[PDB]
Amino acid sequence: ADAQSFLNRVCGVSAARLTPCGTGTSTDVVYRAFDIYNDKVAGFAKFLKTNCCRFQEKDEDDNLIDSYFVVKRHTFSNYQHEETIYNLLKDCPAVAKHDFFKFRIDGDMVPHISRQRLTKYTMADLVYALRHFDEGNCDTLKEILVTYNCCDDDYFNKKDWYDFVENPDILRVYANLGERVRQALLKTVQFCDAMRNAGIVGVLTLDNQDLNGNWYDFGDFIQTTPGSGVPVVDSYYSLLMPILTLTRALTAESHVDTDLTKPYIKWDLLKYDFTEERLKLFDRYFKYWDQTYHPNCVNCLDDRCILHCANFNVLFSTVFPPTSFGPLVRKIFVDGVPFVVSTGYHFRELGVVHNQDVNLHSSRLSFKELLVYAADPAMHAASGNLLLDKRTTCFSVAALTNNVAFQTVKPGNFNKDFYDFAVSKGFFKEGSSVELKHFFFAQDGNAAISDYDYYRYNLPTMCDIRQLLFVVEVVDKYFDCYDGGCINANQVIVNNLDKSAGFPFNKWGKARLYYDSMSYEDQDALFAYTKRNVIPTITQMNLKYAISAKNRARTVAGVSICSTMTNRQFHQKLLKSIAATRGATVVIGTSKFYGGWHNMLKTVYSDVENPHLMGWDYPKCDRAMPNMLRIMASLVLARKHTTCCSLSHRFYRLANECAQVLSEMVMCGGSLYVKPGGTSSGDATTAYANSVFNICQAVTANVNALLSTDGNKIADKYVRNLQHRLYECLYRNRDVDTDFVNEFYAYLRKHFSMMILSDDAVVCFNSTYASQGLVASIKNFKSVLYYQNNVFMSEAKCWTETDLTKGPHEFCSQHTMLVKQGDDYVYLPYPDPSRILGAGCFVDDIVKTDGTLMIERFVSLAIDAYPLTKHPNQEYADVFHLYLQYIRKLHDELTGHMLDMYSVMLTNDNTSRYWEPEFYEAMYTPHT
Amino acid sequence: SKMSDVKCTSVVLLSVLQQLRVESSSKLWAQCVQLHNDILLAKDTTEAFEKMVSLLSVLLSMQGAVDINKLCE
Amino acid sequence: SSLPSYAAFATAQEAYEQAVANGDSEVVLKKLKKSLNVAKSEFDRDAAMQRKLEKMADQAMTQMYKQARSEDKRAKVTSAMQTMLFTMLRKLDNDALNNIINNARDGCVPLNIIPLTTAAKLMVVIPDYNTYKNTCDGTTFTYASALWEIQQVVDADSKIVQLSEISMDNSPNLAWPLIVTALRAN
Amino acid sequence: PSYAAFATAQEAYEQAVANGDSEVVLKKLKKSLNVAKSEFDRDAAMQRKLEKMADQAMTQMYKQARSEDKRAKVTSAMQTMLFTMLRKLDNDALNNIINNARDGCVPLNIIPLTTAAKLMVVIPDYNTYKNTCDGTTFTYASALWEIQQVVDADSKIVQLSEISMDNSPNLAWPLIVTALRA
RNA sequence: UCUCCUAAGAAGCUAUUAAAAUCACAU
RNA sequence: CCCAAUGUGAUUUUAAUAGCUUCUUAGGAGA
Ligand SMILES: [Mg+2]
Ligand SMILES: [Zn+2]
Ligand SMILES: [Zn+2]
Repeated sequence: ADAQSFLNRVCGVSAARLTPCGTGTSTDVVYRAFDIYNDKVAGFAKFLKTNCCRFQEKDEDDNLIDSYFVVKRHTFSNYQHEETIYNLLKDCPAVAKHDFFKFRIDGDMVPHISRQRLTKYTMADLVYALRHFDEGNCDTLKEILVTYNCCDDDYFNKKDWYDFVENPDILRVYANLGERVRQALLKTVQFCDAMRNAGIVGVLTLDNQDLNGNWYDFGDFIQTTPGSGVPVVDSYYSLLMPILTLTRALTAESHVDTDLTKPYIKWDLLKYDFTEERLKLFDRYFKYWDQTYHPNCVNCLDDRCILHCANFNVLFSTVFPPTSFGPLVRKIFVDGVPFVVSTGYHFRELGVVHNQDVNLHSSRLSFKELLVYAADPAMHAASGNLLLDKRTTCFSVAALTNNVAFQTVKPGNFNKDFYDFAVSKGFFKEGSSVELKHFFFAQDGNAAISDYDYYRYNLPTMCDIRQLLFVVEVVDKYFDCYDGGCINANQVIVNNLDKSAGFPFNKWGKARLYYDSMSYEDQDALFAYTKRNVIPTITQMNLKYAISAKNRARTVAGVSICSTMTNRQFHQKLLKSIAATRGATVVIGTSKFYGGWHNMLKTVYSDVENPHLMGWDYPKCDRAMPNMLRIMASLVLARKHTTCCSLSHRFYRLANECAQVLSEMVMCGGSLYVKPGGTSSGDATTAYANSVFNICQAVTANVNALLSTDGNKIADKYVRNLQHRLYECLYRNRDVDTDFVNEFYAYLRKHFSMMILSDDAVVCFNSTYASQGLVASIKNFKSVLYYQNNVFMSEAKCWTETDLTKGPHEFCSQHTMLVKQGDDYVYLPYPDPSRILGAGCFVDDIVKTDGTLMIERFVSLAIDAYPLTKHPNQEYADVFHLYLQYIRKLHDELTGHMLDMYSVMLTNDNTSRYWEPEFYEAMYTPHT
Repeated sequence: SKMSDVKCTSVVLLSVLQQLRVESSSKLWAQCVQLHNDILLAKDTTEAFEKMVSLLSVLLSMQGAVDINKLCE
Repeated sequence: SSLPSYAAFATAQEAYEQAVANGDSEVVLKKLKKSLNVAKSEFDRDAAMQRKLEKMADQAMTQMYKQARSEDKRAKVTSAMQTMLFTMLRKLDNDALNNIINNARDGCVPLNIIPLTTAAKLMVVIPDYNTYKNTCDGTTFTYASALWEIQQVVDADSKIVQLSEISMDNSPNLAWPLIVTALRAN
Repeated sequence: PSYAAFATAQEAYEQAVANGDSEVVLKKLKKSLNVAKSEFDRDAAMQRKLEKMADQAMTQMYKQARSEDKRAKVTSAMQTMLFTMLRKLDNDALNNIINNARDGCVPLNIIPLTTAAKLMVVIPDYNTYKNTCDGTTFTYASALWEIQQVVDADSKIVQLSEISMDNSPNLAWPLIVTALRA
């Protein structure tokens, strides 16, 4: 009975046709995402909501629609306050319509409010569903995509319908949410204008706005003088930021009158300086953000201002035309003849930069100026032909020759005498546990450009900046161990000078020629020029010819000598300090021999309580890495330069690393293309920058794990306080809190103990905390890679171990075993048997197929095979004894052929130690 | 051992085709590479011996490239 | 030892052992030990020259072996690979690989890559009626341990030949070698 | 002169050893021989040291001489390249875009679009050929282009009559089309 | 005079360190 | 033809250092 008179009052004055969403007079109960900060709790988590009874409209032909009336009950003082604040914002088009009334329940009067025509879900549900992704629990994301016509309900019956790599059509489905997000950004700026001109003060959060962009919940706000209101917006814009590029929200800013039904803007072809458009875009959408934005990063105050301003530039640089970015060139005179040379750069992140040492007239060029003008792409691209290459989606600049080059890869040579020997010892039998799986795979002429097209996985990614600016200060605590700074050309060490100098310099010699031809005062004067000027450079892509388990091609980046020569002199003092340290998180430089593997594993186990082990994978890692995380890695390495470089010298160093190894021109098949982002593996800092990125993604997972936990369920009063402080430092302090960056680093280093080497990691972690959600786990790595790396990480490529007496399942492609050695037990590494057998059977040169020329090639493979002798599978333990019996055969045949050829034997019989175990056992015992 | 002997014979057979300058026909090398790379990834010998009959038929179709009556001794 | 100083060294230590065994005065033992010490030092100097000459010859002998035998591996590479392939194809002993190799000795060579899918096209040269008699049966051709159905036959002048024309008695009238076009049957 | 003193002292001792002479004078002769031999060993050790250092000096001078020869050889190669590329720039088309700009400065990517006389199109399949190059003239980069040649992936010349839906399985894709600015 | 020793010169052996070259392995 | 960055092991050669051994010269002490 009584539900009907209540339902008719909830309809009220409005034209509506409501059906109840639950029981007639009691509240509904729903599970929803909230941005919360309070005396008791803080975080961004799912909570139960219990206050509200809900009704839904039918249309005027008896069918249900996406429009809900939400009704809730109050204390009378709170009802008076929310009515008082509503009557000030009442005129604003960004505010949801409210009705305030008194009605009877259980025989007594209660004050109610009704909110009209809300969507089922809020902006916080969209932001939580995409930032905390899991493919077995997608029901809110599926219901949002179907409700707003992004796809049919049949779309989710595909295999891998979400994998950015296996189903790139998902980017079209997410881009259909784009203008629904852009209209919510515009209504936020209208609501902030209304709060200011009404004199209202209050924090605004994603859960108080619906998916039509209308605002409600004015009960938290307070009054001030009518000219002087203040909306507070740090958590709102920062949690939303990564959704703005994923849904391509500003895609409408590229049309006449920003109307998707009108044509594109035809930009002036010669224009490169978009500074006034960047400032006009910031005031449309981010008007109340309250921190200074610099369109060009040459004006920034420190590294934290560079990361703040570069994060807005990755969003706005999607509106402007692709031909606008890259080197800026000018016409100059050498002995009266006109050159065309680079005199600046326009970056997607850093804005416009101009060179300080431009001279318009010169009489002669020194050796240093001939290197700068021969490295610069300006003369090569201006004299080459136009190119329209339909084999790729990457932007193609020019063809340097009249013919296209197609490069093949050939098969490996077969060492038949070793295979005939192995088969005589009973290897390669049918049903054997050891078999050939590693081969040399041939490639046709399409392979070089087919592998280059994978740079298509690099997509412009905007970060949560309030999170990234805390993570960069905890990531830097892993690098307090080391010294660093600049050095003179007298002090630089080069590992091998008989290696390529890159394009065009490989026409005239290997790296030895350029180090011999320039004196140390030509070398130091090239380095000191880069602290004032940007040198853009060309990079070759080269195919590898080497043994593998997989049939797809591999390429490496041949960076130019002007880049490598000046990057060694900036970074090498730090990189030599990382490789000399022992017992730290980054294990670059530690050997596996002489007890070094056992010393590494007992260092991660540390003082961890309830320990498990895990390890993970990064899909498409070098291709998919965001420009914002590769910039951050270079700023963290550059923090050592406080004594020897000014702020201006450290900016022009950063612009040179961007212009040479991040966004750059790639020489592939004899033609120039623009690389969109990601690591160029062959960059002088390759393994060390990957280790900073690997720590950053592992620190990010632990922030997201602790802040998305329900803070009322945490039993330990220390971790409730840690979670509260973490939210304040992340989203409400605007400067670094050194005592908390030390407290979070000390918590993390006890409960989540890492070992890291480029793109490979192991972690030993407290399983009782990880299963409560107080530290990261493999489910928290799926979610971070989905919104921050644009790849789906399948749990089938991860691993975990429960018993530490078995060690990690893999690190550096090697397995671990616990074995007795002397009076006590130690961990030894062992390879895959198929790997060591494949390297004996197949070789990359014909002369390697005579064993009498190559006996020490088999000694080296036996040093890696030795730990197999201690394995419980006898078919693995036989692989070492095969190599020792072959080394004996080869020395008997060498001795026979030498005596047949010269009638005289060798006096050096000392080869006799290489076919006995004592030489190989000594490689794995401590005390050297 | 016939699965290992087929995979090793495929490495020698493409090495004979590469020395006869089959790379000088883009249309034909792209088929020999696919037959080779499939025989190495195979797990049934009946698939591998069918792909070996197609791959060897390239060498036998090149009349005068090998003195087959002298190689059969 | 061939070293001449060895002889001296040996006779010097023999005289030193003789003097102490005879119980001679210690000043005589010192004089004999001193002549032994120089004879030993000259024997060790001759042995140091032997140690350097033996290494110098063995290094040059090792480098000449590596130099000459690397060149032999690199020059014969085409003849070695073809001899290796046609040795390995015997050990597999597969009936389809044997059948195409035995046909290619006689000149019964394919013009295409041999296809694997059903109803795919194959073309093969037939040298003479002696090969046709073994290979063909009515509407069918047998090759690579598979049955093929003939869809046309063509002579050396590119004229079509009907299957009723190819018989031993009529065979000298045809322009050999023929091309047979056939289709995979299963 | 230390060798001459050593040799004459050897003969002066040896003539007394021959007849036996007397230890009184044989000890004096032995001391003269060993003193002269010690000074001869000092001079002979320093001479042998200086003969080892003479090779180190001359080989370092040959390393310096070859390093200047190679610096000179690469410097004229870098000049020969730069002063060859400078001849390919058609200054009539290049001056028109550089004079129109605000600061005398332009993006690099628009130079080949707006100044290049010649285009190459690389095409993976017949559907892409029909979309980009059908007939004998086509428009790209807001300009008109006329086809001068087509070649296949083997660098064999292809005639425009051979490129059809029926014949497309017989060609070696990708095709490269070369065109001149109209 | 002999013996011992302290220093220097020369020869013989050994250990260790440094550099170069080559082969092998990992990210 | 092209052939990256970073780290590790093995092998060979050369140089240096330290110690040991022998001879010689010089001085001192002792008997
Ligand atoms: Mg791993
Ligand atoms: Zn700034
Ligand atoms: Zn510095």
